[PDB]
Amino acid sequence: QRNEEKAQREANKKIEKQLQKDKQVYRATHRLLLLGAGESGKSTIVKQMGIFETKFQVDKVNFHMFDVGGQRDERRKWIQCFNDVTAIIFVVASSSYNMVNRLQEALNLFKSIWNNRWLRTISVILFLNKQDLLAEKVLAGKSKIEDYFPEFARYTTPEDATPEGEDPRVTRAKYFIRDEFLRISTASGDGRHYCYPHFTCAVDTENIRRVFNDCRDIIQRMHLRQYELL
Amino acid sequence: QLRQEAEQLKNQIRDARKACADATLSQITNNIDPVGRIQMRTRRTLRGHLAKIYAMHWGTDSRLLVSASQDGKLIIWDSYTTNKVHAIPLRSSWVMTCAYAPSGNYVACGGLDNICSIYNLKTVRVSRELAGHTGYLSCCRFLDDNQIVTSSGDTTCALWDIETGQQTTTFTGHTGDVMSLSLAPDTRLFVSGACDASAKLWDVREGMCRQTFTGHESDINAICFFPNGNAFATGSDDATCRLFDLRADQELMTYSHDNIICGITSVSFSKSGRLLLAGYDDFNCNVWDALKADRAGVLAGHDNRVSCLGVTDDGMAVATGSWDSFLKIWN
Amino acid sequence: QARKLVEQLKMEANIDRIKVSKAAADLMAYCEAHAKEDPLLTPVPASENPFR
Amino acid sequence: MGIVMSLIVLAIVFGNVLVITAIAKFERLQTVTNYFITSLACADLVMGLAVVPFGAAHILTKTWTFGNFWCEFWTSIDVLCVTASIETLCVIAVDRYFAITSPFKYQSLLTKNKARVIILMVWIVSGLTSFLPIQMHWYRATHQEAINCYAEETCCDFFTNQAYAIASSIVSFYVPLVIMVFVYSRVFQEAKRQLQKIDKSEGRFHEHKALKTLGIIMGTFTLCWLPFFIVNIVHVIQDNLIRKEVYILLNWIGYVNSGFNPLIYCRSPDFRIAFQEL
Ligand SMILES: Nc1nc2c(ncn2[C@@H]2O[C@H](COP(=O)(O)OP(=O)(O)OP(=O)(O)O)[C@@H](O)[C@H]2O)c(=O)[nH]1
Ligand SMILES: CN[C@@H]1CCc2c(ccc(O)c2O)[C@H]1O
Repeated sequence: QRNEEKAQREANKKIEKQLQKDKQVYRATHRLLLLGAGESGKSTIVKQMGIFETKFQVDKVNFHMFDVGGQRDERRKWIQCFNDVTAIIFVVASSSYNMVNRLQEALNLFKSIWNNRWLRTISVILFLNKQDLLAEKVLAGKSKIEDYFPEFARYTTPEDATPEGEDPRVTRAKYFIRDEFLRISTASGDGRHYCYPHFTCAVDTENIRRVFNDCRDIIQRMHLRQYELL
Repeated sequence: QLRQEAEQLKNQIRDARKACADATLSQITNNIDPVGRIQMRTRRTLRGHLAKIYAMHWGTDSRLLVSASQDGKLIIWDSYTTNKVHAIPLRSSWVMTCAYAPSGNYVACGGLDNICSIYNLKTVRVSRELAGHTGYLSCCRFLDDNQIVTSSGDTTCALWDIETGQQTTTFTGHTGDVMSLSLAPDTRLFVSGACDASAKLWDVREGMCRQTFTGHESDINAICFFPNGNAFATGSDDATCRLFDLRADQELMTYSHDNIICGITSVSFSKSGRLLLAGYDDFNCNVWDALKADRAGVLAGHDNRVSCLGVTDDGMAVATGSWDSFLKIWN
Repeated sequence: QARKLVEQLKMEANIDRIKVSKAAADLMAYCEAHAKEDPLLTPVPASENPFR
Repeated sequence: MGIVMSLIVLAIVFGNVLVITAIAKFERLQTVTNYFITSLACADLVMGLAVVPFGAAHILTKTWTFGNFWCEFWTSIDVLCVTASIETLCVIAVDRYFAITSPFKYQSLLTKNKARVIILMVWIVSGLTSFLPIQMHWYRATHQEAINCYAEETCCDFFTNQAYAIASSIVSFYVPLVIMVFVYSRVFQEAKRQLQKIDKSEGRFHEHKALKTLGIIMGTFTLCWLPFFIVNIVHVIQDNLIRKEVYILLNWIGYVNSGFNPLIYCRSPDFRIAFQEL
């Protein structure tokens, strides 16, 4: 009896030593959730850069990304688990406005995710994929955006914009598509979380530096808001 | 044609059970003296988990219990002396349920990887992996030392054979995701509550549905039999708990208040069945009188929402887990 | 799946039901009989309490 | 003057004990950042409990009736409490600077053991400049008034050489001041840089807060502790220029600062709900 308590306490101390060692690793890594609206080249931008998991490291910082493919449900109940991630990566094909439409469904999904009761302090990194063929089909006159989005008729290119030798038409279309998401982002945001939109193509090779910078900005803004400085 | 008879059949059942209801449960139990004020105090506090706690299960000996956390550990505690016994690292960090075998020789696990893993505690290493579900697991309970029943998010439940790793039978009939299940004391029947606000009664031996109960209006999160075995209670995210009767095929009493609007995460009964313990999203827990539908106590002290709840077989203590990576024992 | 729903509905429609007045009495009797050994219902002395 | 002096003692004692008991009782307020706040609260509570009542009694009675050893003990604990309280604000500023400027490595750099080591190092350095040079009589002045004061038992006014009045002043005030100024200027620059980005990105769809916060934080401390640590050097460099009344008044103005720290550093919503619970 007397020796049993001492022996049982010996195992507890050994276990507690390992728990402290594993806590340093847990707090030094950042968890990311990858959401796709369907198609949109989600796997292409992942390969170049049940549940599927991957790990990558940049500038001696550990990142660990999550992709869900085994739960194809219109209503997402498992979304409550990812309430402590650093950021959420949203991938949408900006060139699927004419195809039956997909852009409105993606916008509705973004609205549903943004206003969730549990994801109330999580920022979203937005990737607007498939820019080259978007520009090609905008240049081609066989399709028109106004035939699907009537609000595009009364839209003008912002003065505070940075075009890439680029046709003003494709620039106007790109900024209209981006502002469609930005309006929903700013409608309900109260400073607890923002959105970082990017224009992404197939030949891009710096998609990891963008994630690094966005995560750094997210953490810095969180600390600034916590210390009553923002 | 075929759908025409469905409307007639559904109305026949409703009128069949409408004549049975001659008096409410509350009407008969008006003359019972109230249980009074019930106050409980925390006896133990268990620390060591690095993330939120999603599941918990007591042992048959009423001394050891197991817990699961999102950081990827499966720790077995010693409630009497507050000493960790085991710590099993998990291959997948997303875990949603855990179970403890009646004989105390095995522990089950499962989550977002659609795989159920059985661990051997007296040898710790993985003993078997069960595959075949197309959705995330929600609950799992041990029928015996060689068979186990599980529920998942693909609207189906299955009974497995641990030795061969093959599904003996599959239960179908739900429309939404199945969220919980509970076994009968004799292990011959079990119930399940899904996201279509419906609960069904299944037969393990025959693999056929017996009855259906549809008194709720939102996704059901928890379920538990009465100790007698002829009734059960459910809890949804509309701030209501309801008691259903197997023999009468209808509900008997509802437990709700106007000052609460949050969801319900877990329910549990007591040794005699007179008390009903329910966890809420309001960071605390409530104690109800089963035969009167009035509050008798409040369990407060958790810093975040309570996700797990359990009562020992001998009924000496209550264990609650929450998202602040803490476990508490109440007596 | 039209036939399956009707076949299942007919299977569970023909069952024997008892009045609520008997089920409530059965639950009341069980609770009254087993309320003696309910440690959570009535506090136990600290001599026999393993958690104190 | 008894009513005003009594209220000051009550305000300092009541404020600091509430903060200390809130952190210990509640497990959600136990943070590495809160350890520095606990140390500062302990220093302020000891100051308010020990230094102020005896100084008030000395001022009102106009005589010292506790002897010659207790006066040296009182002076030593005064210097110890004053030095250890200012040096914690520097640690808090450095912690915030590390948290904001380098976010990725902040979690790894700061640990509870490191915080304990820093706190004990600060307290040791504070104690090595108050008790050691005073109990060893290395700070005593050499003239007729000072020697008569030292000989007399009921008169123990403060007299000091130039070396101690320079070194103690520097260690207590001037080294922390420039560090705080530098780190807070960098924090303000980072805040402005991050505020411009939001306007550049989503500005059309819609630095007062940071300016107000930093202004309050720096202004209260500077306005409380600068005049005394200027006249401390002045009254030694130039003789027969600073009256004793001015010295005592500025010292008490500096003492008053101990009652403002709980307001400045414990306005978080968690602290508010903790105070509501108690
Ligand atoms: N021009 C261009 N084409 C792309 C891009 N991404 C994907 N594609 C096209 O998409 C084809 C492959 O299918 P994906 O779009 O990658 O489909 P996926 O990545 O599996 O996306 P999901 O099915 O939703 O998981 C390739 O042959 C490409 O032609 C892109 O960024 N730019
Ligand atoms: C008698 N009051 C003393 C006098 C000098 C002095 C104080 C505080 C900190 C210092 O570093 C000092 O040199 C004052 O509290």
